[PDB]
Amino acid sequence: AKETFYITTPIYYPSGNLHIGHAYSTVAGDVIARYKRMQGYDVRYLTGTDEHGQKIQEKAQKAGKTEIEYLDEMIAGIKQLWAKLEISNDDFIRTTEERHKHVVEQVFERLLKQGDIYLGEYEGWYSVPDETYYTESQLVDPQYENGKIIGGKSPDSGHEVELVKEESYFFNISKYTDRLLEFYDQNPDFIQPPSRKNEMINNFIKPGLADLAVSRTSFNWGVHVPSNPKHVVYVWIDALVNYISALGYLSDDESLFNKYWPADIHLMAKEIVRFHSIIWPILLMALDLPLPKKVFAHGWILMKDGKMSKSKGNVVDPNILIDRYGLDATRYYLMRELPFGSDGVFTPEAFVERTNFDLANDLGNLVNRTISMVNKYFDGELPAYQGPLHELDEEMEAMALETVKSYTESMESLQFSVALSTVWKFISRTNKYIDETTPWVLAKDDSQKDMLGNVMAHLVENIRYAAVLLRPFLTHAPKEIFEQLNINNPQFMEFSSLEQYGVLNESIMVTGQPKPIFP
Ligand SMILES: N=C(NCCCCNC(=N)NC(=N)Nc1ccc(Cl)cc1)NC(=N)Nc1ccc(Cl)cc1
Ligand SMILES: N=C(NCCCCNC(=N)NC(=N)Nc1ccc(Cl)cc1)NC(=N)Nc1ccc(Cl)cc1
Ligand SMILES: Nc1ncnc2c1ncn2[C@@H]1O[C@H](COP(=O)(O)OP(=O)(O)OP(=O)(O)O)[C@@H](O)[C@H]1O
Repeated sequence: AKETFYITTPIYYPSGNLHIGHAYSTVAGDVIARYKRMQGYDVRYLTGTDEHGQKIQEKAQKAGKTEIEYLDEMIAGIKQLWAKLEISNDDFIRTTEERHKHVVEQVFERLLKQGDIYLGEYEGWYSVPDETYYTESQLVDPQYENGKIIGGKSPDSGHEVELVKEESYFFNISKYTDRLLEFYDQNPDFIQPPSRKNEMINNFIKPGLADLAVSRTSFNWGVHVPSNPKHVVYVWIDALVNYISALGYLSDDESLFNKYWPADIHLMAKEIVRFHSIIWPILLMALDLPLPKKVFAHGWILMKDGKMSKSKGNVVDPNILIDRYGLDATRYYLMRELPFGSDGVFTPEAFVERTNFDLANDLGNLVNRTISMVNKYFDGELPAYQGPLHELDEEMEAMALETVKSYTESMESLQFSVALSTVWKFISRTNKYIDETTPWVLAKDDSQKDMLGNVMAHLVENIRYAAVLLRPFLTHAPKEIFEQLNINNPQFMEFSSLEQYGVLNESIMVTGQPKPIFP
């Protein structure tokens, strides 16, 4: 039987339109999902939306709509975007669905019953322009009155903050500290990249985990605490349980949950790694549930000297990139340009360079040159592979095998840009092999027809390798390449067909009417 593999993106907050930042996470998850499917895993890939809170309530009111009206529109547009990116997600979780709300309610009541949660008062300091609450120790220019902080400025914006006090339920998370830290020791690959771990534990665990305010009373757009409905469940419990509620946890059919939980990987950017590495495992401990195997926190797409953000408006719309440059281009750029773990700036120039030089030129010209030569020299009939007949073949065939091996290692460690660059070294090599072998010279001599056929056979096999390896990344080009080469055997499109070079040992009629693979 097939081993399960369960991967998630964060549930995104639809307070504005999604941008290439969000597409980065979602395409990255899709690449992993598609890769794991090709490796023979039974895959489930989840994404969704985080729909509660005062900000959504405010956005809806400003737009003259109810919350659910506003959300249904925003989510329709998000679902359109994923369809347009050809995301292979098996489900889409909305926190407004009853299947989700039921879990949030039951989890909260269970924690109340166990004594994990107790009633108190939340105190904080709100900044309007930051839309952020701060603790008193975070405030700049604290103003004192009889030894007590009665005011200050936000450390981000410098704006005057306002005191907030409201009845709130608190989650005792500190009692799980030793268990959490033991989990980290036993599972060294849990936090990825491991460079994230030190800072996170130094700043957030070392000083002591404060009791966590897990409800609010000052607004009503949220999952209501059944036994105390003036309280709504705040972000921590509401958003985090999506990963299990989507699987029918605590429903009448827990089969998806029993099959796929625990998650093999939660994907996210670095600004929410602490919530998925501290609060999330602790919540799962309170429920006596298995912990996720890995949390990967990638870096940020940057622009205008800062993180791309729908609040700041420093954004690039993925819909515009797809319409202007095509789908493969967009997906390729996202996975290739920014190494998975580091930060990087978006520029239009880097986008066009990356996509024209690598896709249309290196790969596109390779396929065009190859097919046109087969058409010219053999009237479309590609001679069957025989062996490494040319003096360069043994080493190039060895490169094909090493390309696969290296790619695999890069893919397993989630270094997508490296996997891609490795594929492209082989693509570039294959173009060079045309220059080195000069097939047009071989075509003049009738005695050289066998060698010419061998050169053609090696070009197509190299192309086939590249096309297979690109299937997780590019959804259009590999299929197009297979069609134009007229490789119909579905087995020759799978990873296992890359074990031994030279699978095409019957002649094939390539396309008589080739066209550019891109855009
Ligand atoms: N910096 C943060 N501090 C905590 C306050 C968050 C309030 N702002 C939100 N944008 N809330 C939301 N995404 N959701 C939300 C859900 C329910 C309710 Cl009642 C209110 C808000 N959080 C954050 N930026 N995002 C976040 C995302 C996922 C998780 Cl698991 C945790 C935090
Ligand atoms: N960078 C560090 N990495 C984490 C060390 C490995 C965690 N494993 C445990 N088996 N920790 C423990 N039971 N507790 C623990 C407590 C004190 C110390 Cl000296 C070490 C571990 N930590 C650090 N520099 N200080 C630290 C201090 C207090 C706490 Cl609660 C957590 C971390
Ligand atoms: N600039 C970015 N680079 C990489 N990933 C991003 C970026 N922006 C968003 N994401 C993805 O979406 C998740 C949530 O980000 P979020 O929507 O809060 O960013 P935002 O657009 O700045 O929103 P807000 O303006 O409300 O902070 C991240 O954890 C990540 O998976």
